[PDB]
Amino acid sequence: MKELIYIEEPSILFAHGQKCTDPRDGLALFGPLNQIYGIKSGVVGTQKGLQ
Amino acid sequence: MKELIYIEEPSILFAHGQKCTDPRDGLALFGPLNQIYGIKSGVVGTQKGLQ
Repeated sequence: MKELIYIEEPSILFAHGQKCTDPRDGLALFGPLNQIYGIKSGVVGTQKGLQ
Repeated sequence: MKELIYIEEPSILFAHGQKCTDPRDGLALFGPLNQIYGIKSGVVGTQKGLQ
Protein backbone atom coordinates (compact mmCIF):
# COMPACT_ATOMS: atom_id res chain seq x y z
CA MET A 1 0.00 0.00 0.00
CA LYS A 2 1.41 3.35 -1.11
CA GLU A 3 1.10 6.42 1.09
CA LEU A 4 -0.94 9.27 -0.38
CA ILE A 5 0.52 12.35 1.32
CA TYR A 6 -1.74 15.36 1.93
CA ILE A 7 -1.12 18.90 0.69
CA GLU A 8 -3.17 21.28 2.82
CA GLU A 9 -5.32 23.61 0.77
CA PRO A 10 -3.84 27.13 0.76
CA SER A 11 -5.87 30.15 1.80
CA ILE A 12 -6.24 33.34 -0.24
CA LEU A 13 -6.31 36.84 1.21
CA PHE A 14 -9.40 39.04 1.16
CA ALA A 15 -10.57 42.35 2.61
CA HIS A 16 -9.20 43.39 6.03
CA GLY A 17 -6.34 40.89 5.71
CA GLN A 18 -8.60 37.89 6.32
CA LYS A 19 -7.88 34.55 4.66
CA CYS A 20 -10.37 32.06 3.23
CA THR A 21 -10.30 29.08 0.88
CA ASP A 22 -13.17 29.52 -1.59
CA PRO A 23 -13.41 32.85 -3.43
CA ARG A 24 -17.19 32.40 -3.42
CA ASP A 25 -17.08 32.56 0.40
CA GLY A 26 -14.20 34.95 1.03
CA LEU A 27 -15.78 37.54 -1.25
CA ALA A 28 -19.25 37.13 0.25
CA LEU A 29 -17.85 37.41 3.78
CA PHE A 30 -15.20 40.14 3.52
CA GLY A 31 -14.96 41.36 -0.08
CA PRO A 32 -12.18 42.18 -2.52
CA LEU A 33 -8.77 43.59 -1.63
CA ASN A 34 -8.69 46.98 -3.34
CA GLN A 35 -11.58 49.37 -3.80
CA ILE A 36 -12.68 50.70 -7.15
CA TYR A 37 -15.55 53.15 -7.05
CA GLY A 38 -17.62 51.53 -9.78
CA ILE A 39 -17.77 50.03 -13.24
CA LYS A 40 -18.83 52.23 -16.17
CA SER A 41 -19.85 49.42 -18.49
CA GLY A 42 -19.54 49.86 -22.24
CA VAL A 43 -21.64 47.60 -24.45
CA VAL A 44 -20.89 46.99 -28.13
CA GLY A 45 -23.78 44.96 -29.49
CA THR A 46 -27.23 44.99 -31.00
CA GLN A 47 -30.26 46.59 -29.37
CA LYS A 48 -31.47 43.16 -28.27
CA GLY A 49 -28.00 42.54 -26.89
CA LEU A 50 -28.16 45.77 -24.90
CA GLN A 51 -31.59 44.87 -23.53
CA MET B 1 -24.02 107.93 -29.72
CA LYS B 2 -24.46 104.39 -31.03
CA GLU B 3 -26.84 101.56 -30.23
CA LEU B 4 -25.24 98.80 -28.16
CA ILE B 5 -27.16 95.56 -28.58
CA TYR B 6 -27.56 93.37 -25.51
CA ILE B 7 -27.09 89.61 -25.80
CA GLU B 8 -28.77 87.68 -22.99
CA GLU B 9 -26.43 85.42 -21.06
CA PRO B 10 -26.79 81.79 -22.17
CA SER B 11 -27.58 79.15 -19.59
CA ILE B 12 -25.35 76.10 -19.17
CA LEU B 13 -27.27 73.03 -18.04
CA PHE B 14 -26.40 71.05 -14.92
CA ALA B 15 -27.69 68.04 -13.00
CA HIS B 16 -31.45 67.44 -12.77
CA GLY B 17 -32.04 69.76 -15.73
CA GLN B 18 -31.38 73.00 -13.85
CA LYS B 19 -29.64 75.77 -15.78
CA CYS B 20 -27.42 78.43 -14.21
CA THR B 21 -25.22 81.13 -15.71
CA ASP B 22 -22.18 80.52 -13.49
CA PRO B 23 -20.55 77.09 -14.00
CA ARG B 24 -19.17 77.06 -10.45
CA ASP B 25 -22.44 77.90 -8.70
CA GLY B 26 -24.36 75.51 -10.93
CA LEU B 27 -21.87 72.80 -10.04
CA ALA B 28 -22.20 73.54 -6.32
CA LEU B 29 -26.01 73.64 -6.20
CA PHE B 30 -26.80 70.97 -8.81
CA GLY B 31 -23.66 69.14 -9.91
CA PRO B 32 -22.40 67.64 -13.16
CA LEU B 33 -24.49 65.70 -15.65
CA ASN B 34 -23.01 62.20 -15.79
CA GLN B 35 -22.28 60.27 -12.60
CA ILE B 36 -18.86 58.73 -12.95
CA TYR B 37 -18.40 56.64 -9.84
CA GLY B 38 -14.91 57.84 -8.98
CA ILE B 39 -11.46 58.83 -10.15
CA LYS B 40 -8.80 56.12 -9.93
CA SER B 41 -6.03 58.68 -9.78
CA GLY B 42 -2.69 57.91 -11.38
CA VAL B 43 0.42 59.83 -10.34
CA VAL B 44 3.72 59.81 -12.21
CA GLY B 45 6.42 61.58 -10.27
CA THR B 46 8.86 61.64 -7.39
CA GLN B 47 8.20 60.82 -3.74
CA LYS B 48 7.77 64.49 -2.83
CA GLY B 49 5.54 64.83 -5.88
CA LEU B 50 3.29 62.04 -4.67
CA GLN B 51 3.25 63.59 -1.19
